[PDB]
Amino acid sequence: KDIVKILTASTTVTKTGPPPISAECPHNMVVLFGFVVKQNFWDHTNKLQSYEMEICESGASSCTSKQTNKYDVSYTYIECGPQALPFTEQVVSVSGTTYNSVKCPNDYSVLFGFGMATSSGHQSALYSYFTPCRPGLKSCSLNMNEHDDKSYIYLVCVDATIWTGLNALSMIAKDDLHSAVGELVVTCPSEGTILTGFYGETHTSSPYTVPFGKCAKSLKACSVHGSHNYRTLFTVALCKNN
Repeated sequence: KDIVKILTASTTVTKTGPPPISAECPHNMVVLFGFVVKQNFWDHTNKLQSYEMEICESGASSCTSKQTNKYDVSYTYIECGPQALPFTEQVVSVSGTTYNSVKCPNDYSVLFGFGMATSSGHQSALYSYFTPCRPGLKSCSLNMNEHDDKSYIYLVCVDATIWTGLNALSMIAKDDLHSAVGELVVTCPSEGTILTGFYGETHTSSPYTVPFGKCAKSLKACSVHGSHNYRTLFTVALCKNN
């Protein structure tokens, strides 16, 4: 079964906002995969206090977010297609030391995958950057710089003996740190076109005014648009090599 074929007729869905955010899915469509990112801001300095990251369950008409923990905004992304996928499992590993690395369960292979890094506390709150994981490999390494807090590697693992040609895919992730005082574009290698991805902005002070979205499919780049404690623009996507 060609995962390209079904990732083009799948339907990305993104949602940003404070509590409550559960991004939902179209008629009889189901969450193949996805993830949720929560930001938590001190009740006084209003600076950042922490990141959190969770998985959307397989076969659900909603990203069930799953809180009694305060959290002040959540960026949510789900790929939502017709059916749940067989032999496919999602993963988050988090770390604090230099390395952060993840193996795939039942010896699977990365289909989708990326690391985010942060540095919520020194005093440079959004050190938050982004890295790609390679389709095909069983791992995903990611060394973090120092005075980083935590690294969040999230990957969708497929059983590489039924999902074919993962070696034909590639993950792109560009980011750029905008100041606190003008655009961001990233394009596929090997003249590739997008399968699925997301584009957004994050802050270390957030007033609640919204900014987040999804990449367009069978196209060749992904684009954002800028809307101390400064804030970052990012783009993650996955490409097939044509």
